[PDB]
Parts: sequence; C-alpha cells; structure tokens
Amino acid sequence: ERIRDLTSVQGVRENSLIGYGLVVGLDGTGDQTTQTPFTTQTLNNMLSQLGITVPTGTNMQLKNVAAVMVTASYPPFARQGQTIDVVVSSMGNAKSLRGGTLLMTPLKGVDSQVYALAQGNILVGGVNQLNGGRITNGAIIERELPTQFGAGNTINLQLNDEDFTMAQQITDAINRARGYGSATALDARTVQVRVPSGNSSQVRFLADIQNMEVNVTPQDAKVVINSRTGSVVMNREVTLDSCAVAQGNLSVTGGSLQSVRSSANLNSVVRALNALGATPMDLMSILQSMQSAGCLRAKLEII
Amino acid sequence: ERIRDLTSVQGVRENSLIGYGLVVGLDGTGDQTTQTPFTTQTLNNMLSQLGITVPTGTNMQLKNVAAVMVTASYPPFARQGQTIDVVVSSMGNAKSLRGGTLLMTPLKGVDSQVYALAQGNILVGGVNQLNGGRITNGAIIERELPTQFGAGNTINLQLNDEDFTMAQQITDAINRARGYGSATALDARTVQVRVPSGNSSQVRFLADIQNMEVNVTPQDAKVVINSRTGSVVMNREVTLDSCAVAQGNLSVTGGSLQSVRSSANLNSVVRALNALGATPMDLMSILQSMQSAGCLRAKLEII
Amino acid sequence: ERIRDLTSVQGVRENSLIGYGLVVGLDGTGDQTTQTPFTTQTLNNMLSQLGITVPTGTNMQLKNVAAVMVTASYPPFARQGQTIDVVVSSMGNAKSLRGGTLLMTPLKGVDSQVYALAQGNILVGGVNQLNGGRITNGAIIERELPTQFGAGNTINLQLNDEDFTMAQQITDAINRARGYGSATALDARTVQVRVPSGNSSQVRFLADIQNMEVNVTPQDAKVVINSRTGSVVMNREVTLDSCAVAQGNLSVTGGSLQSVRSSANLNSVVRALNALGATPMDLMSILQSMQSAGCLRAKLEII
Amino acid sequence: MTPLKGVDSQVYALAQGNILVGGVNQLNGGRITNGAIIERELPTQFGAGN
Amino acid sequence: CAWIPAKPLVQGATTAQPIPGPVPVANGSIFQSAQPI
Ligand SMILES: *C(=O)CCCCCCC
Repeated sequence: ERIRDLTSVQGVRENSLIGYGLVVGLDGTGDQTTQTPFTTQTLNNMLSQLGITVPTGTNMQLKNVAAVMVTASYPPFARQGQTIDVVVSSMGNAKSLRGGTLLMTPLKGVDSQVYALAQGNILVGGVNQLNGGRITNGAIIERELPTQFGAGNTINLQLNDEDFTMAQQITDAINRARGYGSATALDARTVQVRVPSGNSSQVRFLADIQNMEVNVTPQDAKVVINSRTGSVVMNREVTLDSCAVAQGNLSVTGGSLQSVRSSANLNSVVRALNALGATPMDLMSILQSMQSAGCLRAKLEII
Repeated sequence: ERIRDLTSVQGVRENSLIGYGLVVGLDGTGDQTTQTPFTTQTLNNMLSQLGITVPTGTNMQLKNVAAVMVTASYPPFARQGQTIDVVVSSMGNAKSLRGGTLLMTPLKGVDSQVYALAQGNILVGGVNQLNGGRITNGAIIERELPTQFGAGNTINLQLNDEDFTMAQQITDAINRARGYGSATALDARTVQVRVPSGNSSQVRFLADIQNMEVNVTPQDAKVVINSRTGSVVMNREVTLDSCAVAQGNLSVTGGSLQSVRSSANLNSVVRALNALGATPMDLMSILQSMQSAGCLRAKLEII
Repeated sequence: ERIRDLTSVQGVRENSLIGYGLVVGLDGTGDQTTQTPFTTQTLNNMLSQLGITVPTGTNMQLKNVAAVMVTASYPPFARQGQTIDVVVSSMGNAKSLRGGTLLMTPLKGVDSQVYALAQGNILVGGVNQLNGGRITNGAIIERELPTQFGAGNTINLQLNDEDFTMAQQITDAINRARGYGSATALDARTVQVRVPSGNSSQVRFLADIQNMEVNVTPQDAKVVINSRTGSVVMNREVTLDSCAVAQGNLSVTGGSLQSVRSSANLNSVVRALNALGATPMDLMSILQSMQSAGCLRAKLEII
Repeated sequence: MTPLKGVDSQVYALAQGNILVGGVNQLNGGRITNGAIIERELPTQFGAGN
Repeated sequence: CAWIPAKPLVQGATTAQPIPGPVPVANGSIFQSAQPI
C-alpha cells in the first residue's frame, strides 16, 4: 500500500539484456546496404546457417531489411519459459520499421551469456518515431539466475530516497505492527528486518509488511529548474524572505525595483512571485539570483 | 524541519559518475560518422564483442547512431541493485536525440572503477534542447562504498553558510532540546554532536535533531548583481545614506543631479531608488558608484 | 548587526580555485575544433582514460563540445563533502553554452593541488550572455585547509576601510560591552580583542561581538566620477565655495559666466549645481576645474 | 587568477572575479568589486616614537 | 701523455639537488610564498 511504494527489497532487482537482430518485411524503407556492410554480412551468415551459400564478392542490394539493436529488462525471479517485452531500435540509415518482423535474436547479459530469445512483430506508433518500436511478449526466458532469497534471518528494505526521519518512521511502524524487535535502521537508506528462516515464511512476512501504511514526514525545501525543457517546480516546503528584485522589461504595476514580501506557506510564495509578472524564462534567472543572495530558503537543483 | 535545511551531516555526501555510450534508434539525426571516427570504432567494438567481425578499411556511414556522454550522481549510502537518474549528452555533430535508446554503458568514478550500469529510453523535452536528455531510473548500482558511520561518539553537522551567530544558535538549540552537553561549536561552519555508540542509536539521534526548529539570525547586508542575465537582488538588510546621483538621460521629475534620502528599512530603499526612474541596466552602474563612494551600506557581489 | 558589516575576522578568508573542463550536450553551438586543438586532444585523453583508444592523425570534427574554464571560491572553514557554486566560461570560438553539462573537472589552488571536484548542469540566462554560465552546488570539497583558529588569546578584527575615529569607536564599544580591557586599537585598520583560550569560548565571544551596534562617524568628503559609465556620486560631506563658472553652450537663465553660492550641506550643493543646467557629461569637467581651482572642498576620485 | 606585483616585483595580492562593464560607454575597461585578496603585508613604524 | 691525470675545464660537481620547500604556515591561505629575496 505505502511501504511498497517507498522501498525495494534486497536481492530483488532487474538486469539488462542486449542483442543484435534483423528486421524484415519493410516496404522498401530498410538500409541502403551499400553503406552498412554488417547488414549484408549477417544476412549471408543467416543464409549459410540455413543451408544456402551465396558466393562472395557478388552484388547484393536489399530494401526490405534493417539491422537493429534489441534491448530488454530481465525481471526479478524470472523463470524459464516466461515472456518479456523488448524494444527494437534501428542502427544504420533506415527510414522506418513500420510493419517489420524481428527474426530470431539472442539477448546477452554483460557476461556475454544468452538469457532470452526474441522474435515477433513490431508495433510502431504511426510526428511519431519511425525508427523505434516495441514488441509485447516478444522474448522468452531461457536461463535463470541463482539467488540466496530465503536463506538467513535478515532482509534489507532499501529506501528510494535517503532520510533519517523516514527510516526511523518505517522502523517504528514495522515494530508497532509486527512485534517489538522486528526492525532496525542501519542508515538513512536501509532497514534490517528479522524474518523466520525458510522460504514461505519470508514471503508471508514480506506480504504483511509491503502493504503497511506510514505517514511521510516533511522533506527538504527544493526548487527544480529544467532549463532544457523550460520548467520550474517547487515542493510545498519553499519559503521566501522580503527582498527587492529588478530585471529587464519588468516593472511595477512604480519603477523597475519591485518588492517581495515574506512568505511562510507555498500559496504566499506563488502569490508573491506571480506579482512580479515574469515568464518562467525570467523566473529562472530571478530564482538563481535570489538563491545567491539569500531570499530563497530552498535548495536549487538544475536538472 | 529547519536544521535539516541549514546543515549537512559529515560522511553523508554524493559522488559523480561518468561514462561513454551509444544511442540508437534516431530518425536519421545521428552523427555524420565520416567526421567522428570514435562512433564507428566503438560500434565495431560492440559488434565484435557480440560475435560479428566487420572487415577493416570498409565503408560505413550510419545515421541512426550517436555517441554520448552519460553523467550520474552516486547517492549517499547507495546499495547495490537500486536505481538512479542519468543525464545523456551528445558529443559530436548530432542533430537530435529525440527518440533514442541508450545502450549498456558502465559509469566509472574518478578511480576508473565501475559503480553503475546504465540503459534505458531517453526523454527529450520537445525552443527546447535536442542534444540533451534525461533517463529516469536509467542506471543500476553495482558497487558499494565503505563508510565509518556508526563508529565513534561524535558526528559533525556542517553548516551551508559560515556564521558564528548561526553556529551558536544551532548549538544552543540542540543543548536546549537534547540535554546539557550534547553539542559544541568548533568554528563558523561545524557543530560537533555527541551521540551514543552504535548504529541505530545514532539514527534515532539524527532523526530527533534534523527536525528541530531554529530562528535564523539577521545575515549580512548584500547586493547581488548578475550582469550576464541583467538582474539585481537586495536582501532585507541593505540601507542607504543621503547622497546625490547623476547619470545620462536621467533627470528630476529639476536638473540632472537627483537626491537620495537616508533609508533604514528595505521599503525605504526601494522607494528612494525607484524615485530615480532608472532601468536595472543603469541601476547596476549607479549601485557600483554608490558603493565606491559610501552611500550603499551593503556588500556588492558581481555574480 | 553592525560590527559584522564593518569588519572581518583574522584567519577567516576565502581562496580561489580554477580548473579546465569540457561541456557536452550543446545544440551544434560548440567549438570549431579545426582551430582549437586542445578540445580534441583533451577529448582523446578522456576517451583513452575510459578505455577507448582513437587512432592518431584521424579526422575529428565535433559540434556539441566546448572547452571551458571553471572558477570557484573556496569558503572559510570548508569541510570535505560540502558544496559550492561554480562559474563556467568558454575559451575558444564557441557560440553558446545554453543547455550544456559540465563533465568531471578538478579545481586546483595556486599550489596546483585539487581542492574540489565539479560536475553539473549549466544555467545560462537566455541581450544576455551566452558563453558564460553558473552552476549551483556544482562542486564538492575534497581537501581541507589547516588553521590556527582557537589557539591563543587574541583575535584581530580588520576594518574594511581605514579610519582612526572608526577604530577608536569600535574599540570603545567593545570595551563598554564586554568589560574594561577587552579591546585595543593597533592602527587605523585593526582592533585586537582578548578572548578566552579554547575553541567554543572564542565562538561565544565572536557571536556576542559581531552583533553589536556602533554609530558610524562622518567620513571624508569625496566625489566619485566614473567616466567609463558616465556617472557622478557625492557623499553627504561635500561643500562648495562661491565662484563663477563658464562652459560651452551653458548660459544664465545673463551671459555665459554663472555664479555659484556657498553651500554648507548637501542639499545646497545639489541646488547650486542644478542651477547651472548641465548634463553629467559637462558636470565632470566643471567639477574637475573647480577642484583644481579650490571651490570644491572634497576629494575627487576618477574610478 | 592574476598576481598583482609592486614596484619591487613582489606579489602583494591575488585577483579573480567577474567584470562589470557599464553598458556611449566604455567597453574595453571594467571594474571588479572585492576582486583581489591581500597576500603580503608591509612593515611600518607607526606607534614608535613620540 | 693521455694517462696523466689532468683536471677538466669545468671543475666541481656538474649537478644540483632540489631542496624541499618550507612547511606552509597554517593561516587561512592557500598562497604560500617562500622567503623572497
Ligand atoms: C703515457 O703514459 C705516456 C707517458 C710516457 C712518458 C715517458 C716515456 C719514456
């Protein structure tokens, strides 16, 4: 309910898989193979594997074939035979992957071992992106990973954001629910839970815990500025101090030096900043200067 | 509540990670590889690693691939398996990273060790920045850092801005709350707190402390001038002295030498300076000259 | 309150840090690398450090990369792990740093030792300056400086402006507040304060002192002339003597020789000088000639 | 970072900061406020004698 | 003769050893100036 939205469990993580493949069936919107040699080379490899040997040093210009990179996410506790979703991306001078089909492609880990096999039909949106697609249930798991879940008497809940008050809150909630000495905070990002030994008992424990509800404590005042997209966001802890501001073409609705009153809550901040009558573009510069001076009692992050 | 907004804890810091990667799936808005050799070279390295050896000295001109630098922030107390956010930036003659996908990329520290692995889909704003993007939960932590948190009987709260009165205020507040001899100010930027030995007790202590409330004392009078953006900010401690000012095209609304009365509070300052009727552009020069003369009883900082 | 606005403390100062870095992610507004060889050279160094060796003597023309100088201010009592603000400036034939990202950069002192590491996103104002930006909390402190604060029984308050009456006033105020023999004036710019031995007691002392209030004595009559910007400022001690003035195109509102009466206060000075009806441009020449003759009883400074 | 020498070619201050140009006005000249820090001190015989 | 020992034109040691700089005084400064003549 809530704890499952704040933490993850130690040992339950995702991995990444990558592979190379071919996409066939395009309407003449494939690679110009006279400039992507690996396309024709891998096509010859596949044909030879199937039983057809094309002579070397011959002319070959295709249009319905594209060379693609396939990426996938290996899920936790994955079992062989299950299915996952893959993303297919062009990799040389192709125009579109509109109605293509992905041929048999092995997906390797970082140790260069095959963990899944991918094949299916691509769904391109159809402005939109043409050289990228997604296949639903397009890969099947072939290898499984070992794990030490169920061994021991201790699991670790890892918070998504560091905080001491939050770790203490989660610890106190678990201790209030599941007995006196069930949890212990290690640092601002880990809670060590004692669980019975076994495999089903730990699942019962984690099922009971993951649905508990905790009240989030107030976080740090911060202001996020995304200059690339042109956006500004302020959480509900920002305050202000009375100070004067001047900027090009901005005036009182009075001269060019406008006042800004103190602001305790966020509504007061929004009101006092809207009083200046500035676009977000100028609001970025105003906020940077105010943080440098001392009015802005927040934490400016340029993302 | 407040102390967490003024200080940091010793040993709880962030680090930086950087790596090199490839972005595939672009709509013909990738590098012109005839002038970025490292793109094709690294693509050949990846293909060879996967099992395909492209002959050397061959023609290869791609359009859906771009070479990028990936940057990330290693968080405090990071545990392996968690996720962080990455920033992706083009590095040679690419047009856009609109719908690209980041391939498997290792993120190294300053000691050239792999601390995280990055892979995911890029979100470009879509004027806006095209050659820069951000991936949410795009990297997974692989290595952990050791730390000596929980060892000893002393932590250090490091203020964000140097001040003696502020350090003394924080010390007195902690001593008023958590017993007589709990805190001690070392200098204008450090408060040494005595904590019980252990790991959970220190978390309880820091959870109790970080949410205390202290009243900020008046800071130094200062005036920030950002000439690059064209902005001026004055905190609530600036005062003025009576003096005359003259500048091109400015007149009394009377000759060209205008008076400025004494000003104790900030409202009086704003009024007296708006009386001159000057844009911020001229206000910068007026303020510099006034600070050089002696009217402006503040601290001018050109940022 | 006031003393903190007039003096500094001996041993509490700032230092400067400088470093070289690269900025990536620009929209084709980076260096023209065929004329800035150090850009490509340092990019090759970074790639080689990461694990990719680009052959030498090859073509390489980038557009999304710029070479920059990073400057920062090492604050007093800085502790490792804290954060400071950096300024980023282009250094060869770049067009803009609009949406760039600063890669890992070490900031050296004057002894060529690394004191901070810088990395983050740049905020360019967006006429405005394009080739210069500022990053908030963009650097982290890595090295600390030793200091002898807290050792001895004597600190020095250093005035910001030399004056004997002012040093005597500060000394008398401290002696009136903190006991008979607590302070002693050494010269026009230093006050020697006796403090108890230790580290916390000196902080208590400096916290008590820095917030005291003293009444500033009248300074020297001076007139500041900034010919480059075209501005004139006169503090409240300037007086005048009766004399005649003539200048091109200026006349009585009567011939071309106009009278100027004696003026004791500043209002009389402003009135008598506005009577001549002259722009600041001519006011500069009039004031220079008057100071050369003997009317202007002030101190002319051309800044 | 710039060292400021006296007439004896000794470093007395170190200068670094942002320039404020007026913005007709002078473009090739600027002033930096608190742009230099003192590194060396001069001896003096103030306080000695009557 | 060529075996009779003669002294070279450039006498004495033809090399010098750098000396370690002084320990920096612990003021608040990074700039440390060795004793300047
Ligand atoms: C070198 O050893 C030559 C010395 C010879 C001089 C005397 C010959 C009789």
